[PDB]
Amino acid sequence: KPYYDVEFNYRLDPRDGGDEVIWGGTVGLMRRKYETRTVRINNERGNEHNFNLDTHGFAWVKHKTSVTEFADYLAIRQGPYYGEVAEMLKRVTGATKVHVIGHLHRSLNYNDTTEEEKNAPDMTMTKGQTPGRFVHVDQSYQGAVRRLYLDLPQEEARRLEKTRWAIINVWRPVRKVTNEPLAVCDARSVREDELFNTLHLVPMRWPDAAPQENQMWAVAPPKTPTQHKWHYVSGMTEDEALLIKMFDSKKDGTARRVPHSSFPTPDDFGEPRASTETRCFVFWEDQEA
Ligand SMILES: [Cu+2]
Repeated sequence: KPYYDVEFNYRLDPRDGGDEVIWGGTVGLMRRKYETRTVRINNERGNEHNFNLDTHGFAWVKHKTSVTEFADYLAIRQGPYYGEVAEMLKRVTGATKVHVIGHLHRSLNYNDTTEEEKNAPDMTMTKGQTPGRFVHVDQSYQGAVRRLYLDLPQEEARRLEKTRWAIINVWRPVRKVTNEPLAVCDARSVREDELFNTLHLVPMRWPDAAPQENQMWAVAPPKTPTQHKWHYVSGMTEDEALLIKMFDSKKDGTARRVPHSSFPTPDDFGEPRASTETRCFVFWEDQEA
């Protein structure tokens, strides 16, 4: 199939009853009201090579992992996965340094979890993670700088900030994707004025810790199905990776931030999609910030 036309969840402005906060990981977020717009998502299977991190802000690569068990967070963190991703991402970006910080495992079906969690209070967390079915970038420009100075030692962050740096997510499915694929939006098809600084809060270890804080970009709805240039690749497997630029310090033409969203298709079948996304800092220490 060459494309789908599907409903996407975009920003509801507070003056029309929109919330200020994304309560990431919670049952409530699945009941959040949005500005829904139908958008066209173009299938790029057979045409991956025409997308790259500099122009569009994303790239599909051939890359195998020796890891098949993503359920144990600590086991992922202590194994070879992070080093695998770092070596690959260093080679694709021509970077001088790559720091792999963390990952998120996704394995819950959105529809099934909606049905399962009907009696769950809003701020209760799901038993694992749903697909990210809303249009966002993981870090704002401010969010990107917060993440640098919290995930790196302060002295390194001060130094590396002086040279070009980016945040890139590496998205890999556990097995062939036959439901709820991930869509990525051409960085150039969204304008600065459509981007809105939005608190993302995750109530981990409530009540012993304050929710984990991030500053993401929410996105204003388009006026047309094709104004935002949406893209996915069908049947993506564990032998493939999607690199998504959340942030780049470069202020020339270079793609700086990619709105992404999961979406259901009418052809969805099989076991719930599962994926991991690993958040990486990329450094070119031989380049102006
Ligand atoms: Cu995301």
